[PDB]
Amino acid sequence: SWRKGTAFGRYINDMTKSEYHQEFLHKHVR
Amino acid sequence: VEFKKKIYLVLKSSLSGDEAAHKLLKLKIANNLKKSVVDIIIKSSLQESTFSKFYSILSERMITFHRSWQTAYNETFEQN
Amino acid sequence: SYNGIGLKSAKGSSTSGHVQRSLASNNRRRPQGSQQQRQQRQNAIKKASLAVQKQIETHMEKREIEVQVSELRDRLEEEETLSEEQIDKKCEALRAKLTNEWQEQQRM
Amino acid sequence: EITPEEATTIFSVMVEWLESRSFSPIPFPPLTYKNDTKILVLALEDLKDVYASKVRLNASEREELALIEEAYDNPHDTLNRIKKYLLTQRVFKPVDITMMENYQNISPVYSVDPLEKITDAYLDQYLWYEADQRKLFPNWIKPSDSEIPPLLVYKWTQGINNLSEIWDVSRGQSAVLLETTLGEMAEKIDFTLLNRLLRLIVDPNIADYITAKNNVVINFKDMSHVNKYGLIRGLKFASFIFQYYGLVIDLLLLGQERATDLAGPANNPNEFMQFKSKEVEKAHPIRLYTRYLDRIYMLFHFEEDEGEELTDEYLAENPDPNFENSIGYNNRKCWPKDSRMRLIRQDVNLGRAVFWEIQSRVPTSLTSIKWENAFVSVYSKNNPNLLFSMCGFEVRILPRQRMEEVVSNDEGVWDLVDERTKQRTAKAYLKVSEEEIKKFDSRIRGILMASGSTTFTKVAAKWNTSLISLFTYFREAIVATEPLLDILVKGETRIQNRVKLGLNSKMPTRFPPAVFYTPKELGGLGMISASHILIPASDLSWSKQTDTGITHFRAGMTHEDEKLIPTIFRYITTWENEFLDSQRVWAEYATKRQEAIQQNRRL
Amino acid sequence: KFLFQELVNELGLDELQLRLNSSKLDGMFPLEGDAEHIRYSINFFTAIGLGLL
RNA sequence: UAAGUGAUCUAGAAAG
Repeated sequence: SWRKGTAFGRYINDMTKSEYHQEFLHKHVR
Repeated sequence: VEFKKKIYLVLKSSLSGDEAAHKLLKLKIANNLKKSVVDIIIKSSLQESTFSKFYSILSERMITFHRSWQTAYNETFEQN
Repeated sequence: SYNGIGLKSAKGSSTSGHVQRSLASNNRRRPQGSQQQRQQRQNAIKKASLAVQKQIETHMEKREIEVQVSELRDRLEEEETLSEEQIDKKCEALRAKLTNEWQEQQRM
Repeated sequence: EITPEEATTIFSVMVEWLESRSFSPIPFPPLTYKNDTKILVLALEDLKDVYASKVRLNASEREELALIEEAYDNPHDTLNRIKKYLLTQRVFKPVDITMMENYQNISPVYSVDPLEKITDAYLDQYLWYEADQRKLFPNWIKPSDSEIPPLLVYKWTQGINNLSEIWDVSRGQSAVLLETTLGEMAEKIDFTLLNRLLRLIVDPNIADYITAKNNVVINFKDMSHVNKYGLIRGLKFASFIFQYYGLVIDLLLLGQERATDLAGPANNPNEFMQFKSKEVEKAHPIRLYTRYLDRIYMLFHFEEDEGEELTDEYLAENPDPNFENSIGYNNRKCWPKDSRMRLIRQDVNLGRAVFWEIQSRVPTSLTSIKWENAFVSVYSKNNPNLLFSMCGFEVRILPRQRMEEVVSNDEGVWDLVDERTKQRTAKAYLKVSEEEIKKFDSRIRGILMASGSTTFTKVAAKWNTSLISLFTYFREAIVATEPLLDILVKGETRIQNRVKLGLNSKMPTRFPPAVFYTPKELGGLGMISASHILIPASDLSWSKQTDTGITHFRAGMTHEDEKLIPTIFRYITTWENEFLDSQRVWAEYATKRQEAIQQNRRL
Repeated sequence: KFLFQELVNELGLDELQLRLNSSKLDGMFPLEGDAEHIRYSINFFTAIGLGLL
């Protein structure tokens, strides 16, 4: 009942595009 | 006078009350001045803006330690 | 380090790395003995407070009879009763006399 | 990233919200105001705050100062200019940036060109005055409340305690506290959507301006780009925008109804975490909520049935044969094993399930609510402690009824009080968060470096500042954290070696604590010891499992001829004392104000 | 008054009463009337939130 | 049936 009332009720060889890299940047900027 | 100062310093130099208590116990103070020590502690407590858990914990520790200190705390209470 | 309790080592720490035992440790060593009256009071506050028994009784009773039987066996096997009839007869006697007595018990 | 349907939904939500509030929008500011001048004076003051300390100034800085001065000279004219700019100017000077180096995480520093900066300031101030006046931001939003972060934390704790029968574990009552960070909350705000959203709350011109300001060219060191998508934190007003966007997220989380309850009725709104009734408070699972600055704090108080439902839906949705999901769980690693959240198959499942539900609730295109950046604590039959971080604390709340033996409440513990009975119903042990410790350490490092040129007095002054910040911010909570103690000793000794290194001495006998801790009046340095403390060093292998009573004291910052230098921690009123005290004195003030009224006098 | 307040805040009201009941408490809680003397103690304890007076 | 034994890093020269 309570869960209804929401708005939404139910590898790459680029060091600048690595999942590790973006994640790292996210970590170390704020 | 200087004894009092020493006691005060011991209190201050601790972080939490437990440390202070430990330091005071290390002092090896005889049964004579235990009451005096307690009085000093109380006065120090008074000097502050508000009641601190610190002092309470210290009091607890000392009390626990030896019957003499329990007596001292009691008699201090009486004096108060 | 010492007893699972010293600093890993004095290098790093940027200090003596001297390791006193506290003297509040004696308080933490005996707080149950010091504050025994705290629990004591509590304990005092709550300090006032058939089938199996019957079964046990039954066992004792039947058991007693069986002891009689055993005794009969002893008397027979030891003192002149090589035959089986003697044993069986003895058992029968025990049953009759025993269960008679126990019938009396029941009646009472 | 936003699906247009999603955007539409968001719009519908926000519209619904303001509809429910009768929230009259903020106008474009005319010449009408009695406050206008006052408002201006605030912004200028704020700006001046940057420049009062640093006497040597850059060219840009100089220009800014000049502008400020002129503004003081010509207030009305300045105001007029600002108004004109707001009406017209939708292309600005590009924003230079740099990175200030907190040695964990380098932080971007946006530097707006002074002329626009004044505009940003004034606009910001005006917006806040209007918003708060009009009751835009509901109580539940944390950072802006006019209450101190430790104070905020304390209030939160109080709220938690004062929930009606919250600590019961009898009738399968199960609490869950959900800390999570709205990842990149500002960093993926689309200007289109943002613009439209703002056009709800303020006069469209202002919205247009703000949207146009976020769209700047970000010069850094010879490389530029048009900031096409993503709010810039480093504008003056940007905070307001972020907060407003935060409201959206909050609404999405709570829905219209629960949010409405938390706010209260529009005419007579709730105080921070109060409720019009008990019934209303009890109606929903989501008993409390607060978004301190892109980090929501949803407190759920489930029943056994509800919990079962949640576990069911989740577990069915996301199955696992073994316990399994206990690994990859965001526990509080600072606390000890039997202190932090125990890993019960049930409770953990509930927690994870709850998190999943919350994630489902917010759309992914709007923000990243990744489990990895989310701590979920649980309170239950099998979990007696209840954990969280807030404003860089770590707080282990433990109710008195669940404690085996209530010892002499230690230091660095907040005894929380139940509002009805006025008894100390629950304790809240306090550590300092690892993150905050790291930040502190970074600060120390910063101080240390760029000090070959710097003189001893200046160094010590900086260090003093750092230390006083660290304490006066979280005072009481230093007692607990041994790592912080270590840092303090280590850091302090490093500072001392900066002096001692400076004299190429670096030696114990010839720097007795006279030279350091004696004040600047007497040829000393004024260094403030948080050092000569005895560091409580309990059995490291046991301590990891359970909290010990402190048994063995290590010698922290030692010296030959040991004169017992007093710490700083003893001379700062620990927060709990400060807050009880505050309550007393403010009560007294209130009473005397009434007396004054009755007597008809100036108090 | 302050002391009592502290106690109540710590222990609890009913609990406190129980505790004191266990103890003697001559000056605080006299039972033998002493001619409008309990009035005084009673009065003072009405100043703070206390029962049983 | 009611105290205090004990763990104590450094450490100064050159050139920059």
